[PDB]
Amino acid sequence: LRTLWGPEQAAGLPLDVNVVALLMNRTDPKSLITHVCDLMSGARIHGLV
Amino acid sequence: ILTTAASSMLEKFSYIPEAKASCYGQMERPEVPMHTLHPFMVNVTWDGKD
Amino acid sequence: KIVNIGAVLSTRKHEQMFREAVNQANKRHGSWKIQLNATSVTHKPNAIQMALSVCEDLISSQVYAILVSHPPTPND
Repeated sequence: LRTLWGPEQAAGLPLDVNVVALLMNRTDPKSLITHVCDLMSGARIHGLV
Repeated sequence: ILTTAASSMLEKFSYIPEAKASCYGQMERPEVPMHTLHPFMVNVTWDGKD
Repeated sequence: KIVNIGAVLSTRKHEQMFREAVNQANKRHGSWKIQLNATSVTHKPNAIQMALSVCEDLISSQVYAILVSHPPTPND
């Protein structure tokens, strides 16, 4: 909903910006490998928050 | 901030250097021929806040 | 007790040299129940990866320390 409100807010983006978000609690590099490499396999995600 | 960096991309380029594919291969090189956001993250202003 | 100690080389003959030096270490001034098992990894062909053996194979085997060479070309 925050992404939808930012999209309807301003600067209306000829680039189709699409965001994939998750909640964790780990300081863990295998979690980094799984999440990062599986999202790099999926459509080559360009932004990071 | 990212979308003003991407708008400055669409100013100074019309294309985007895509992200990598896999963690398990190195195909050609790491030649950033399309010049990622470090000059494009220089100038970002939003809503009266720089 | 069991201390796993890693080694990053390009070869495996010197990994066997590490293994025989671990035998020496069990012999020399350090004794005796069981405290050492052998872990030794060569260089990887993908320099992105570099931690697959580390978490899946070394940290999963609880490696305390790793002895690392330059690279398989050692000059790039």
